[PDB]
Order: sequence, then C-alpha cells, then structure tokens
Amino acid sequence: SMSVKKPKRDDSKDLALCSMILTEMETHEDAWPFLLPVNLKLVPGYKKVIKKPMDFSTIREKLSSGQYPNLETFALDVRLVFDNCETFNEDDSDIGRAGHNMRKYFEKKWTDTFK
Repeated sequence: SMSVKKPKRDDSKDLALCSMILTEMETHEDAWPFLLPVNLKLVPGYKKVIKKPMDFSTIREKLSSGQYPNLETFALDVRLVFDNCETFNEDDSDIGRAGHNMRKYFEKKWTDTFK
C-alpha cells in the first residue's frame, strides 16, 4: 500500500532473457507454423474465428520496440500463439502437435529462467 512495499525483485535482465527464450523458440524445428502471421486472405475462417492473431515475428517486433511493459505481458502473447493454434487445429495434425510441443518447450524455459 502507500509507502509499504515488498522487496524489489531485479527485473533489469528481463528484456534480454525474454529475447533469449524467443530465439530458442524461433530456432526449434517445430516452430514453422508460428514464425509468421497466418495469411488472413488465404486461410478461410481464420479472420473471423481468431480474434487476436499472434506469431513469433510479431512478438519479436513488439519486444524490440518496447511494447511489452513487463515479462508477464510477454508470456501472455507467447501463450496466445498456442491457444490460437489449439482453437483452429485438430490435436491429431502436424500443426496441432507442433503447438503442444512448443507450449511445453516454452513453459519449461519460462519456469527455469524466472521461477
């Protein structure tokens, strides 16, 4: 409350560390469905169904231009990529499995870096 604060967690490395995680997600062999925005002209249904499209290249641009206020808003966009994937793709598809694999990969790096 006013003039009463928990001890200050060092967030000075968070930008660099999110960048490193994102590099590791970009270079994973199963990243290919997520590297670029889904083409809304060429994928029927996507525009209407997926209200907030997100992909690794958009996260990279937001990260590089100071559009994440804190490390949690960064994690919310990464998770949005996988939530969108599950919304649109069957679990038993190459893309559906890719999304599950990457969400696991992310969540481990996230816990190991920050928790």
